[PDB]
Amino acid sequence: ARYIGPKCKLSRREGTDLFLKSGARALDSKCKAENVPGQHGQRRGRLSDYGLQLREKQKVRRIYGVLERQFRGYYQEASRRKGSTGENLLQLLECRLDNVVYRMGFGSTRSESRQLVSHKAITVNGQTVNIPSYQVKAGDVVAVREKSKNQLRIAQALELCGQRGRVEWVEVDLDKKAGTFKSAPARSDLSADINENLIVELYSK
Amino acid sequence: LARAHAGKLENIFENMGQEEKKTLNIVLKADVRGSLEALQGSLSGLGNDEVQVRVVGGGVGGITESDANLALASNAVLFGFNVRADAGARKIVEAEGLDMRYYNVIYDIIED
Amino acid sequence: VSSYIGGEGHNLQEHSVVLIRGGRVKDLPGVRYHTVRGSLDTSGVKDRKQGRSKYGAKRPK
Amino acid sequence: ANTPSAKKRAKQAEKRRSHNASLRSMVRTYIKNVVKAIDAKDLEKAQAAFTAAVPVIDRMADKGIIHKNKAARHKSRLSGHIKALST
Amino acid sequence: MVTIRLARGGSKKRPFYHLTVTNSRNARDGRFVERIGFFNPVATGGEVRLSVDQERATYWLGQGAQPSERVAQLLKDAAKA
Amino acid sequence: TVRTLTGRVVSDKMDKTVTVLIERRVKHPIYGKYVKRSTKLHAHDESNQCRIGDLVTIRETRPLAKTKAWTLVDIVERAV
RNA sequence: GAACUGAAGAGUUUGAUCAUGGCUCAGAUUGAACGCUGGCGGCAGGCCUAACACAUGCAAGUCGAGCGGAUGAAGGGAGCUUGCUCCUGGAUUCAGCGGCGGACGGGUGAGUAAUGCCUAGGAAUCUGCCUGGUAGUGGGGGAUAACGUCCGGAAACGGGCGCUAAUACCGCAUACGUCCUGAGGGAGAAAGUGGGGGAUCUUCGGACCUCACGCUAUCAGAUGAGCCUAGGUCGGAUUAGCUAGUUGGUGGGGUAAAGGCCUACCAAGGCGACGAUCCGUAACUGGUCUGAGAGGAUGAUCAGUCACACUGGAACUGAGACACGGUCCAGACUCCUACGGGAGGCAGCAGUGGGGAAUAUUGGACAAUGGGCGAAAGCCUGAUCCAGCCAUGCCGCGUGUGUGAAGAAGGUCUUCGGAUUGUAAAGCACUUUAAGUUGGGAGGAAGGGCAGUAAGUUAAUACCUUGCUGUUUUGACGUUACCAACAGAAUAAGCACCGGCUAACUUCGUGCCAGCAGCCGCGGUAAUACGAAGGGUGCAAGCGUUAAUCGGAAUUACUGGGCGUAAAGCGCGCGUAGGUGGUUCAGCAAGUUGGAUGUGAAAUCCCCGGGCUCAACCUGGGAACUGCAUCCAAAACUACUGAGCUA
Ligand SMILES: [Mg+2]
Ligand SMILES: [Mg+2]
Ligand SMILES: [Mg+2]
Ligand SMILES: [Mg+2]
Ligand SMILES: [Mg+2]
Ligand SMILES: [Mg+2]
Ligand SMILES: [Mg+2]
Ligand SMILES: [Mg+2]
Ligand SMILES: [Mg+2]
Ligand SMILES: [Mg+2]
Ligand SMILES: [Mg+2]
Ligand SMILES: [Mg+2]
Ligand SMILES: [Mg+2]
Ligand SMILES: [Mg+2]
Ligand SMILES: [Mg+2]
Ligand SMILES: [Mg+2]
Ligand SMILES: [Mg+2]
Ligand SMILES: [Mg+2]
Ligand SMILES: [Mg+2]
Ligand SMILES: [Mg+2]
Ligand SMILES: [Mg+2]
Ligand SMILES: [Mg+2]
Ligand SMILES: [Mg+2]
Ligand SMILES: [Mg+2]
Ligand SMILES: [Mg+2]
Ligand SMILES: [Mg+2]
Ligand SMILES: [Mg+2]
Ligand SMILES: [Mg+2]
Ligand SMILES: [Mg+2]
Ligand SMILES: [Mg+2]
Ligand SMILES: [Mg+2]
Ligand SMILES: [Mg+2]
Ligand SMILES: [Mg+2]
Ligand SMILES: [Mg+2]
Ligand SMILES: [Mg+2]
Ligand SMILES: [Mg+2]
Ligand SMILES: [Mg+2]
Ligand SMILES: [Mg+2]
Ligand SMILES: [Mg+2]
Ligand SMILES: [Mg+2]
Ligand SMILES: [Mg+2]
Ligand SMILES: [Mg+2]
Ligand SMILES: [Mg+2]
Ligand SMILES: [Mg+2]
Ligand SMILES: [Mg+2]
Ligand SMILES: [Mg+2]
Ligand SMILES: [Mg+2]
Ligand SMILES: [Mg+2]
Ligand SMILES: [Mg+2]
Ligand SMILES: [Mg+2]
Ligand SMILES: [Mg+2]
Ligand SMILES: [Mg+2]
Ligand SMILES: [Mg+2]
Ligand SMILES: [Mg+2]
Ligand SMILES: [Mg+2]
Ligand SMILES: [Mg+2]
Ligand SMILES: [Mg+2]
Ligand SMILES: [Mg+2]
Ligand SMILES: [Mg+2]
Ligand SMILES: [Mg+2]
Ligand SMILES: [Mg+2]
Ligand SMILES: [Mg+2]
Ligand SMILES: [Mg+2]
Ligand SMILES: [Mg+2]
Ligand SMILES: [Mg+2]
Ligand SMILES: [Mg+2]
Ligand SMILES: [Mg+2]
Ligand SMILES: [Mg+2]
Ligand SMILES: [Mg+2]
Ligand SMILES: [Mg+2]
Ligand SMILES: [Mg+2]
Ligand SMILES: [Mg+2]
Ligand SMILES: [Mg+2]
Ligand SMILES: [Mg+2]
Ligand SMILES: [Mg+2]
Ligand SMILES: [Mg+2]
Ligand SMILES: [Mg+2]
Ligand SMILES: [Mg+2]
Ligand SMILES: [Mg+2]
Ligand SMILES: [Mg+2]
Ligand SMILES: [Mg+2]
Ligand SMILES: [Mg+2]
Ligand SMILES: [Mg+2]
Ligand SMILES: [Mg+2]
Ligand SMILES: [Mg+2]
Ligand SMILES: [Mg+2]
Ligand SMILES: [Mg+2]
Ligand SMILES: [Mg+2]
Ligand SMILES: [Mg+2]
Ligand SMILES: [Mg+2]
Ligand SMILES: [Mg+2]
Ligand SMILES: [Mg+2]
Ligand SMILES: [Mg+2]
Ligand SMILES: [Mg+2]
Ligand SMILES: [Mg+2]
Ligand SMILES: [Mg+2]
Ligand SMILES: [Mg+2]
Ligand SMILES: [Mg+2]
Ligand SMILES: [Mg+2]
Ligand SMILES: [Mg+2]
Ligand SMILES: [Mg+2]
Ligand SMILES: [Mg+2]
Ligand SMILES: [Mg+2]
Ligand SMILES: [Mg+2]
Ligand SMILES: [Mg+2]
Ligand SMILES: [Mg+2]
Ligand SMILES: [Mg+2]
Ligand SMILES: [Mg+2]
Ligand SMILES: [Mg+2]
Ligand SMILES: [Mg+2]
Repeated sequence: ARYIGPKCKLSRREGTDLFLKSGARALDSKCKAENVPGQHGQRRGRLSDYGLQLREKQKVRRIYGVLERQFRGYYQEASRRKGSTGENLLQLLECRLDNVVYRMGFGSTRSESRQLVSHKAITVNGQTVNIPSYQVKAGDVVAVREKSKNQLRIAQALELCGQRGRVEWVEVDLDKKAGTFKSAPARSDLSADINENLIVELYSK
Repeated sequence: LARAHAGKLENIFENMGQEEKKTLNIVLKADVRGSLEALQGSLSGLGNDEVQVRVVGGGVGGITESDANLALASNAVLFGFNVRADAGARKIVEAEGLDMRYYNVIYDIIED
Repeated sequence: VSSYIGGEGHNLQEHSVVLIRGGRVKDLPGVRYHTVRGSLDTSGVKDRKQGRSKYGAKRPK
Repeated sequence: ANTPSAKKRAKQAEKRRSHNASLRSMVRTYIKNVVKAIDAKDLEKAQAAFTAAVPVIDRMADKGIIHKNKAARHKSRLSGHIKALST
Repeated sequence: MVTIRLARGGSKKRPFYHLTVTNSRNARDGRFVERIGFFNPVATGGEVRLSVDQERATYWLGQGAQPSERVAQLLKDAAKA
Repeated sequence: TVRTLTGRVVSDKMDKTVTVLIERRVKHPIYGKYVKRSTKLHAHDESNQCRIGDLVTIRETRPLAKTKAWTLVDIVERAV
């Protein structure tokens, strides 16, 4: 399945940016993002350790739009690997095909990139892949189907990716709308406020 | 279930209005669906103002263990119209004091 | 055995075929089982709209 | 039996049983003659019976009625008994 | 007798085969004495179509093992390559 | 070559056969303490030269009677 | 270079505290069931209960190149005349004898506590078909099925009377091996078919040569099986004695083979607190699930072994059976009957009734892999490969995307200002995954038939075997996987919870009622705990409840607990089996340690990879399987042996 519905409620509940709109105008002037959603928005209501762990895990899940069972799978495979499962989890989550397409800049949001992937418009190594979970390997050359390169959405999102901060680990050729995924980003490159140790503590229980 | 509830309501109201009745409980097993309804219709007006007959369980086919122990539970007379009992039903009937009878004409059932 | 009937109303009478499940009622001494609503002859509660899966109630629609 | 091949097999089995019983009895009586001659101390009769009985034992062992180790054991034991008796 | 045949693994519509030496009166996927290779009908990519251990095959042939028709064809196919 | 066992004679009242007791130490599977187990074997002694208490050695052969499949090879210690 | 790296606590006894101690909760798992809800696909799974009873179909046949026989086309034609008759031959099919197969493959877990299973070994055995060798396959005889006749029967079919073949059966000769015997010697086999042919003799029916198949004797090898030993394998002592073919010996019998396996004598032995006997329960293992591990629980699916085939016995045939769709005897239970008389065994695949909370189609094909027969085409195959049904499980994907503030209308709350539902909706603009329609379209396929060619085969360009060439021919699944085009946002969200444990709060009804509840506990007029409504929180084609196992439980404590007062030192001695042992030398190598070799099935779990667009799934190699057994070496400690010493 997939979460469909209001997307500014999640930002208000988590209390942070949690990029879910196109980012065109702003985030503050659409949802007054300083109250928790619902009737009792003004109450502060500090929360326990379990609440903090749950909020962190839910925040990560709500940013990539992954449900609970697939998150369990990702966590299990990350723990099975070597080298600090906490950062292996983000290493794994950054290699998803929809996330890669979003980073390359062919989609306004994660959901838009997911629909680009699902609707048979993205080819990974020169053949169509429509699974928004395909782990992109380093060196793969993602592209767009020639019959769909003149869609207004990709061109519109190209400049938005132009001004959002350089990722500096993928490359893109704009004329042919074709890019290369050099390598999965290091833990430093990602936002150093997602404290994954809370996730590890929550699941190891 | 709705019909059972409504019939229970009507029976409770009638019993409250009149008094009490003595019920003869019957388990009835026939061979064909057509005979069962005729037997049930004939066994409706046979009662009186103090004693009535109630079919606690019907069915089509031979007499089994389930209806035998249902008759045991309800203290009911077991009737088989053109049907027989298998080994389990026979065992249950012989072990206890259940009385079960065979008929091929409905008027024998009416007289009994 | 003895079973407990949940919900506000019920239609059980003599010789009613019922299904029972586990679960002890703390207040009643000797009651160790629960009657499943809406399975064989219990029909479940009516006019119930919150959590109406433990009481065998269809979706109001 | 239901399949015709089973009926045919049963008929053949009865035929071969009737055939085999006579041969088994032949071997048994030829051995019994030697044994009862030995029990009676009739030496010359014992050699006569042994020489009369060895060929039929070997023949019927070859035909498959009895196994060859059985025939070898019978021959060896009878020869040993006769040799001990002669002395 | 002792025969060399194919034991089917794989999955639905995607067969995989094990070259197996068995007593003839066993289930297709039951007891065996030795496996001496495999054969992949689909193969594709980096997979190999079939592989055979020559020494074991020759040893079992010299002991009187009787290959099946498909195995008889595959053995000389492997020898040719 | 051939594997043997060594034990002590505990009964010789049968004819041309003897009973020999063999001791062994086994580690307890869970508690880890070594405990003594024993075996009582019947060995074939053709010439009746064994007495109670004799330390003897035996080897395994084909069965010679029911519950008798061992025969002794040497007497290494004689009862006082 | 990897094969692992891993361990949380909380609530509840009191006015409060610390401890002890039980109860309960948070996790992971099912062959699950039930309630509410329900779009698709891939891969698996699906009577755990009555080893209860079974209607109807199918699940084991094949060989005419072993043998008689009867059905005998096409034709050569002839005759009369266009219809028929007949001679000649003869291509097909098989009721019967005969050879193989039916002991496999498939099902179930009743019995079994040891004649089973697991680990490691050994010696006294057999083994059809297969491979390699060696010696052969000579010559005769008597029967019999089928087939004609008579009788009997409701029929099934039975009985009596004559004739005929074989690779059916039985004598005789011969023996590289084989049997026994002592060297001396004696004993024991076979079967012939099909395709060609130069020469020789003939009735070119044939003999004869060759090839292929087959048959006999024996050795070796593989495969399978039988037998033996040691260790291990659930609970109970409120089960302490058990055993007379019983334990050993001799003579004999018997078996493929050792053996009280059997028998006649001789002796009085054998087993047991290291648990015999008895009672209850139960197929075992690889494995599975939990756990940081040590452990605990457990033997669905898959693989190995065992046992069973309505109940109790028994043997025959056979290389192999005490025989799952075979025989005989007895029993219980159904059924047919013309009343005299016979038949039956779904724990094979579908299916029915019944029992149950509960578990599916009277489907397709032998196309692929195997199995039986055949020489070869080929025939059979409910094995198998595939389809049908069921959210039963695991995995994946959809139910749209962006913009959008009059912060619309409505609902809800309010301090009546407003807040919230909420960019959520509407509006505006995009896209068509999956499903729908249409057109293309692999891979699972190796082979078989025919003709020619080249080698070898002999004695021979023949037949035959093999290479190659050319032509033809094969798919249940299947409207395959997949690819492309078309219209449109259209076809597709629910369940539980919100007092603490535990993430999520306010109103309105009701008033110790109705009710809730895993544990504390709520409800008697402002209930965040009952029932609704708004809001929110978790999951999501699922969500909850019930049942069950392990964890948390260090709460049976080996790792890893205790006994003055919380449970817990026998009233006190003596002493048997057992456990443990002051201090020196010397030896031995059972324990101990190190090494080598064999084994520890495959699958599964773990690591590195390879394929299906990903994953589940499949698959290559490795690691592991912590065990057992045999050899070699060491001598500190324990054990054993000899000699000491005095704490
Ligand atoms: Mg899912
Ligand atoms: Mg409960
Ligand atoms: Mg036959
Ligand atoms: Mg012979
Ligand atoms: Mg099998
Ligand atoms: Mg099996
Ligand atoms: Mg024995
Ligand atoms: Mg406590
Ligand atoms: Mg208190
Ligand atoms: Mg329930
Ligand atoms: Mg339901
Ligand atoms: Mg429902
Ligand atoms: Mg069963
Ligand atoms: Mg049943
Ligand atoms: Mg058939
Ligand atoms: Mg032939
Ligand atoms: Mg025939
Ligand atoms: Mg058998
Ligand atoms: Mg059998
Ligand atoms: Mg078998
Ligand atoms: Mg099965
Ligand atoms: Mg069983
Ligand atoms: Mg069972
Ligand atoms: Mg017992
Ligand atoms: Mg055995
Ligand atoms: Mg074993
Ligand atoms: Mg013959
Ligand atoms: Mg002769
Ligand atoms: Mg002859
Ligand atoms: Mg066997
Ligand atoms: Mg044993
Ligand atoms: Mg015991
Ligand atoms: Mg005696
Ligand atoms: Mg003896
Ligand atoms: Mg003897
Ligand atoms: Mg004896
Ligand atoms: Mg005992
Ligand atoms: Mg049992
Ligand atoms: Mg633990
Ligand atoms: Mg474990
Ligand atoms: Mg584990
Ligand atoms: Mg067990
Ligand atoms: Mg099974
Ligand atoms: Mg097996
Ligand atoms: Mg075994
Ligand atoms: Mg087996
Ligand atoms: Mg065995
Ligand atoms: Mg068996
Ligand atoms: Mg059966
Ligand atoms: Mg049955
Ligand atoms: Mg029987
Ligand atoms: Mg018999
Ligand atoms: Mg007989
Ligand atoms: Mg025999
Ligand atoms: Mg058997
Ligand atoms: Mg059989
Ligand atoms: Mg049987
Ligand atoms: Mg069997
Ligand atoms: Mg059967
Ligand atoms: Mg019989
Ligand atoms: Mg009888
Ligand atoms: Mg009977
Ligand atoms: Mg049956
Ligand atoms: Mg069945
Ligand atoms: Mg069964
Ligand atoms: Mg049923
Ligand atoms: Mg039922
Ligand atoms: Mg069901
Ligand atoms: Mg089934
Ligand atoms: Mg086939
Ligand atoms: Mg034919
Ligand atoms: Mg069929
Ligand atoms: Mg499905
Ligand atoms: Mg359900
Ligand atoms: Mg299911
Ligand atoms: Mg308003
Ligand atoms: Mg489509
Ligand atoms: Mg093809
Ligand atoms: Mg099409
Ligand atoms: Mg809270
Ligand atoms: Mg509630
Ligand atoms: Mg109130
Ligand atoms: Mg609550
Ligand atoms: Mg409430
Ligand atoms: Mg529920
Ligand atoms: Mg539960
Ligand atoms: Mg439980
Ligand atoms: Mg539970
Ligand atoms: Mg514990
Ligand atoms: Mg517990
Ligand atoms: Mg602990
Ligand atoms: Mg301790
Ligand atoms: Mg304690
Ligand atoms: Mg103490
Ligand atoms: Mg006290
Ligand atoms: Mg004391
Ligand atoms: Mg004291
Ligand atoms: Mg005392
Ligand atoms: Mg005492
Ligand atoms: Mg005392
Ligand atoms: Mg006292
Ligand atoms: Mg003392
Ligand atoms: Mg002592
Ligand atoms: Mg000492
Ligand atoms: Mg000592
Ligand atoms: Mg010393
Ligand atoms: Mg060692
Ligand atoms: Mg293994
Ligand atoms: Mg891959
Ligand atoms: Mg030394």
